[PDB]
Amino acid sequence: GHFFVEGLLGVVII
Amino acid sequence: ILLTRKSYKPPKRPLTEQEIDELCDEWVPEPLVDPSATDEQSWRVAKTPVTMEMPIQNHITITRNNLQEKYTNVFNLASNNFLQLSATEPVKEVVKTTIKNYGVGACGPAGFYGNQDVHYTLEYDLAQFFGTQGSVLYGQDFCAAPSVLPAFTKRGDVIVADDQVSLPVQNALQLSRSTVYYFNHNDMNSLECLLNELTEQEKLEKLPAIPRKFIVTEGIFHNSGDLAPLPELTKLKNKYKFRLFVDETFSIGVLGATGRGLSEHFNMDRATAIDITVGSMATALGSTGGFVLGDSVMCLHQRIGSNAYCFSACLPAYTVTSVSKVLKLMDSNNDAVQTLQKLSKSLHDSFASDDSLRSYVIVTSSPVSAVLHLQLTPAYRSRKFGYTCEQLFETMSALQKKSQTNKFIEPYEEEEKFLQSIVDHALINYNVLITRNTIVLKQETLPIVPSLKICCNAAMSPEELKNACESVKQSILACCQ
Amino acid sequence: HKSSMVYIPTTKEAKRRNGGILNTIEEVVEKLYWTYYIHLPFYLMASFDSFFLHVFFLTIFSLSFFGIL
Amino acid sequence: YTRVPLCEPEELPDDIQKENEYGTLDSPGHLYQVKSRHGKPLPEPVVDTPPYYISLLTYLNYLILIILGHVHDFLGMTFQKNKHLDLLEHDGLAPWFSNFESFYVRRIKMRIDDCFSRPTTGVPGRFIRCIDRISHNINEYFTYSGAVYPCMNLSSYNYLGFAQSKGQCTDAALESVDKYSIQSGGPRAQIGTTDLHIKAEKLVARFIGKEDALVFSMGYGTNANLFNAFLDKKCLVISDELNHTSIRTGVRLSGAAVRTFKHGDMVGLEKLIREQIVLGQPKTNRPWKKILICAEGLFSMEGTLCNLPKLVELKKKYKCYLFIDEAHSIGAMGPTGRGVCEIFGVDPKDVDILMGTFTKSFGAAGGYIAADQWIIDRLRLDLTTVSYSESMPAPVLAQTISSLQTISGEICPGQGTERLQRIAFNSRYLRLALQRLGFIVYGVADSPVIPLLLYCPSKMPAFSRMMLQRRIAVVVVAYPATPLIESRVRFCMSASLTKEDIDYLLRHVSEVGDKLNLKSNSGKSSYDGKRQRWDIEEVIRRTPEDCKDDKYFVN
Amino acid sequence: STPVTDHRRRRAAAVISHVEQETFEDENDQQMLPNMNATWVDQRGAWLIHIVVIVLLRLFYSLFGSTPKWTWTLTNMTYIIGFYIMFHLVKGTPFDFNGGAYDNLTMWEQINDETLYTPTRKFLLIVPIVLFLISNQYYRNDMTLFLSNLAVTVLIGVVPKLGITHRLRISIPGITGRAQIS
Ligand SMILES: CCCCCCCCCCCCC/C=C/[C@@H](O)[C@H](CO)NC(=O)CCCCCCCCCCCCCCCCCCCCCCC
Repeated sequence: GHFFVEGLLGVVII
Repeated sequence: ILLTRKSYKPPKRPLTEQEIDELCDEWVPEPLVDPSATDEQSWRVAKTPVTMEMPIQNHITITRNNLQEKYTNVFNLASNNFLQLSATEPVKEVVKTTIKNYGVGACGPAGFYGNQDVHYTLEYDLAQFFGTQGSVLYGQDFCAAPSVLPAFTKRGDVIVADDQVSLPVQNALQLSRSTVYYFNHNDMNSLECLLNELTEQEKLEKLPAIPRKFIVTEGIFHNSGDLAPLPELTKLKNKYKFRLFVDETFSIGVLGATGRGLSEHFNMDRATAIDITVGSMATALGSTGGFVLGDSVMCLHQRIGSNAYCFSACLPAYTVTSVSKVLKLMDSNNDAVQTLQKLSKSLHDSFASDDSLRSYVIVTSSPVSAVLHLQLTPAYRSRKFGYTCEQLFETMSALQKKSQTNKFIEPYEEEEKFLQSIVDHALINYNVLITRNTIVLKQETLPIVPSLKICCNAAMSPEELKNACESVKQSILACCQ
Repeated sequence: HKSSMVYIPTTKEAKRRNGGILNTIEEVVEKLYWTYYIHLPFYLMASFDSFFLHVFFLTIFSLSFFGIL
Repeated sequence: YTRVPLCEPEELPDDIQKENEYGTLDSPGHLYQVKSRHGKPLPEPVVDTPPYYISLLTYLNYLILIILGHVHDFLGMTFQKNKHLDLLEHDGLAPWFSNFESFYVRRIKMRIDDCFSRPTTGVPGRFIRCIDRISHNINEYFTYSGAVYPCMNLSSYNYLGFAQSKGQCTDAALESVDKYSIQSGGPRAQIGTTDLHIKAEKLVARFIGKEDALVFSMGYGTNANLFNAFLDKKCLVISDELNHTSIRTGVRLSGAAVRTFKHGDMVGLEKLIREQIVLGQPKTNRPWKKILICAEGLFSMEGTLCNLPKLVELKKKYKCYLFIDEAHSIGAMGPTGRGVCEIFGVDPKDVDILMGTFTKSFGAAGGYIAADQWIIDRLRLDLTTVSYSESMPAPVLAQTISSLQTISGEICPGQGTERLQRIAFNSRYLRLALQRLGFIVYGVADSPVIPLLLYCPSKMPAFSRMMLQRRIAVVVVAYPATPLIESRVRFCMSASLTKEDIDYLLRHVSEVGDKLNLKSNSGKSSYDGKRQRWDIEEVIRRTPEDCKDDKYFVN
Repeated sequence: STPVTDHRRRRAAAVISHVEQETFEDENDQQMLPNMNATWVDQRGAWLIHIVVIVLLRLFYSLFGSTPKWTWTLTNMTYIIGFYIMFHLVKGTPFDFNGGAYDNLTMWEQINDETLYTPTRKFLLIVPIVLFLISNQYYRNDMTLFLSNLAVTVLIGVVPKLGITHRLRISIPGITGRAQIS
C-alpha cells in the first residue's frame, strides 16, 4: 500500500 | 458523472486587438471641470475684498474686481481675529528675534528632524494652560480633525454626531469608515433615546470585545452659532459609557472668565469632561496652525498613527513662539476677553431687541458668541424666492446620489445674489464692511441655508460699533423693502 | 573661513597618534566578534532575550564540536 | 530635567555664522551645468542586488523577531495584566487602540527609537545643532542634559541652501513682518486676500510656464482636498504604486475607483488602460466618465524619475488626463530649475494639472496648483480650502517671493546659477564616489536623493549610532515604509555643502561600511562590468574630474 | 434609528459559513494600496528560505541525538504546525491599513490579491507533499507514526490551502466562537 500511497501523491502533485 | 453536470453554454471568443482599438477610439471622456456655469456663478470672485499694503485691522483700504473699485478707511466687521493681542509690540519683538535666530521654514517633518525646542515648549504651555496632560501640533486647523478621528475609529465602531456640524467634521466622519448616526441638534431626549437603543442592541448581541464609541459635537457651532449643552452631555456619556469629542474652534479665547474654553464657561474640569478637543491657533490667538488636547496615551498614538502629523512638515518657529507669548499675556491681566464679552453682549442685544426687522430676519447666535448670524425667516424666503430649506436639501442630496456632473440650483443662487446686494449697499453707502457666510453647497451633506455674518473683536470703541449696527440695520431695512 | 565645527579623527589617525602582532590578533578577534554580532538581531532585542539567544548559539556550537570530535 | 530645554543662541561674529549656514565656494571647477534630454525617454533601470546569503539572513532575523514579539505579547497580557492597563478594557470602555494593529511599532521600533525624532535648535543649515539625550531602560523615556553640539547636516530638505538667517530673503521677511502683520483675517474667499497673495500667484504662474495658479498654506492639505473638488465616484484613477500618502488620502476622500501599476513599467500601464477602457464601470459596464493618471516628478525613496514623454504619448493617444506632483523636482532640477518639464524638453502645456510645495527647495511653507485658465476659475469657485481654511501668512509669502526671484535671476543674478550648479555637482560627486567604493546606490545621476542600502535590520541602529558618534546626522527607514528585504539610509544633499565636507563624509562612511560589511556592490553597477573595490585616496583624487562625464553613470 | 452609513460587521449565525464579498468602497480601499502584508512573498529568496528552514530544523533535531524516524517526524510536524500558525491562524494586518479592509482575511487569502493557483501558491502547495515523500522512507515500518504524520499533513497542510476552502469559516460553540462575516 505504500507504493500505492506514493503513486497517489505523485498523481495529486501533477 | 455525466448525469451530475450543470448545463452551461459554450463561452464566447476573446476580442482581437482591432476590436479593442476601435472601441478605444470610439470612447469620449468629459472635460476635467464643468465650464457650463462658470460665468453665472463667478460674481463671487469679482466681489471679494482685497486689502493692500496694510494689515487686516479695524480700518482698512480695500478694492474689488481687479483694481476697478476702491474704498478707503472702511470699517471692518469680517475679521476672525477676536483678541488682537498678536499685533502688540511685545509679540512683534518676539517674532523678530525668532526670525533672526532661526530661519523661516522648518525643512523637514517631525519624524526625522525639524522639531525644535520651541515646539516642545509650546506643547507644554498649551497643556498647562488648558489643563490636560499633553497636546500635539498640526500644520493647519482644517486638517486636524480629518487626521485625528480616523486614527481612533474604523469599520466596526459607532459614532453619534450632531445634526449640523461643520464641513471638516463631516469630512472626518466620511473618511473614518465607521457607522454614523445623527441626533437632533441639542435635543437631549433624542440623544438619550438613540444611546439607549444602541446599548440595548449591543447587550443583546453579546459581542466578544466591545468597540469604541464617540459622541461628536462642537463648542460654538460654525454655521448656526449657538452654544452646546455640556452638563447634560457629560452626564449621559458617563451613564452610557461613550467618549466625548468636542471641536471648539470658535470658543477658545472667547468663553470663560479667562477665555479657557467651554469647560471654564460651565465651571467643570476639562480633564474629566471632554476626551478629545480640537482647537485652532488662527482665530483667537492670531497665528497659524492647530492643536489637539488629550492625555498621554492618546498623544503618543497620534504621534505614531496620525497621517497629517507624520507626513507633513513642522510649522515655522515664529508662529509657535508668538503663540506662547500670547498665552503668557492672556495669563497676566487679561482685560481683553472681558472687553470682548461686553461688546458681544451689547451687539446681540442691539440686533435682538428690534421689532421692525422681526418679520424678515432672525438672530441665530447665542449671546456668548463673538459672531452674529442672520437668516430670512422661512416665510419671507418662501414668499420672495419660492423655495424652502427642506426641498433644497432633498434636491442637492438627490443630485449627489446619482452623481450628475453639473449641479446648479437657481433659487439658491438668486437668494445668494440678494444677500450680496444687501452687503454691497451697506459697503458703498456707509463705509461698513460686513461679510457673507461662504459655503460650497455642492460639497455639504447636511441641511444648510445661506446667511449673513457680523463679527466683533476686542479693539473697537463701543460707540463706533453702535453706529455701525445702526447703519447695517438701515441697510437691511432699505434693501428688504 | 573657520567655522564653529569640531572635527573628529578617523580611527586610523587615532591609532597613528597612539602608535607587535598582538594588535593584529586583537583586530581579527574583534572582526569575528563584529561579524557574528551584527548578522544577528542583538541591537533590536532586550537583554534577557539577548542572553538567552547567546546561550542557545553557544550550546549548538559546543554540541556540534562535541559530535565532530 | 526630563523636559526638553529651551537652549540659548550664541554670539558668533557674523562671519562665523555665515560660514555655519552656507559654505563659501573654494574652486570654480566644482560646478556642473546640466543639459536636457531632448525628449528621450528613460532607459530601463538596472537596479543591483546583493548576494543570496544576505537575503536569507534578513529572513531569519525577521522570523526570530516576530516569534519573540508575539510570545512576549501573549505572556505579558495573560499573566502580568497589572502593568498592561493601557491595552485592556476598563469599566466598560474599550482601550484607545488594539495591541495587534500596533505590533510593529512597539515590538520592533521601541528599541531603536533613539534613531528617530532627534531634537534640534537654530537654523537647519550646513551644520545642525543637536540636543543630546540619555536613554533609560532601552528607550523607555529620555532625559536631557544641557549640552548642545553641532553635526554635519545630511537629513533636512534644504536643496538650494535657502534656509539661512542672514540672506536677503530673511530681510524681506523682516520687512514683511513690519509692514503687514503675522496675523491673517480669515479664509481667502472671505477677507483673507491681500495684494501679496496676488503677486505671489502671478509670479508662480509666470515661473512655471502656465497661465494661472493658486497658493495654499499646506501641501498635505492641497493634495488631500483637490481630487474631492474635481472628481467623483464614476471616474477612474490610475496611480503609481509608490505615490505619496497625501495623494492617496485625497483620492480616498473623493470616491473614485483606483487601480495601480508597477513602478516604472509602461507596457503594463498601456495594457491596464486598454483593459479598463474596454471593461467599463464595475457592476454596470457603462463607459467610464473620466480617467486620470497620477504620478510624481521624482520619487524620494528611490531617487528615480517618471517617464514623462511616454506618459504624454499615452495620454494623447487614449485621451486620458495627467497630474504631476513636483515636490522634489521644482527648483532643484533642470538646466534652470523648472522641474521635469525642463529636463525632458516637454512643453508644460501637455500636463493638465501641476502641483508642488515650497517646503523642500525654497525654505518656506505652502503649496500651489498651476493649470490652464478656465480650470483655475472653476476650481477657485469650487475648491474647499479656499472657502473654509485660513490663508497663508505674510512672512512666508515674502520669503517664497524672494527666493523665487533669486532663482529666476531677477535679483542678485550671480546666486541662482551658483546654487543650481553647486547642487548638481555635489550630488553626482557623492553618487560616483560611493559606487566606486563598493556600495549599492539607487537613483539617476542628478537626483539629490541618494539612498544607500543596508539590507539587515541590525545594521541600521549600528550605522546611525556610529555616524552620530562621528558627528554626522542621517535618516533611516524600515519595513512598513520600505520593502521587507531592503532597508536603507537616504542622504539629502544640499547646495551649502563644500567638497571638503563631502570628502570627510566619504572617509568616515568608507571606514564604517568596511567595519559593518556593507560594501557588497556587484559588477552590474559599473560601465565596464567589473566589480569595484577602490581605495579611498585613489577615488577621492580621481573622482572630481570624472563625475562631470556622462559616461560613468549606468543609472 | 437607522444609520446613514452602514459599516457594521456581522457574525456567522450558522455552523458552516462563508465571509461575505465586499462592496464598492471596500474593494476600492483594498485596491488603493499594495498590501505590505502579503507582498514580500513574491520577492527574491522567499522560496529558498522555505527550503532552508527545513534543513535547519533537521540539523537541530538530529543534534538532539534521537533515531532518524523521530527526528524526521519532529521536523515534519514542526514545519507544518509553524506554517499553519503563521499563514492560516491570524486574520487582519499587523499595522493600520485603512478603515481596516482586511479584518477578516488570513495571510494565505491575501496573497496575490486573492488570485488562486498562482506560481507561488503552487510552490507552497507542493512543499508539504514532497517533504512527506522524503520522510516516508524512514518511519515507514511503524504504522502509528506513518498514520499520524499522514493525517497531520493532509489535514493541516493541504486542506486549508485548497481552492474550495477559500473564505470558509467553521464556527462551533465553546471553542472557536462566532466568526466574522461582514
Ligand atoms: C506557547 C508556545 C506557542 C508556540 C510558539 C509561539 C508561536 C506563536 C508566535 C507566532 C505567531 C505569528 C502570528 C502571525 C505572524 C505573521 O502572520 C504576521 C501577521 O500576519 N505577518 C507579518 O508580520 C508580515 C510578514 C513579515 C515577514 C514574516 C516572514 C519572515 C520570514 C519567514 C519565512 C517563512 C518561514 C518558513 C515558513 C514558516 C515556518 C515556521 C517554522 C517555525 C519553527 C522554526 C522557526 C522557529
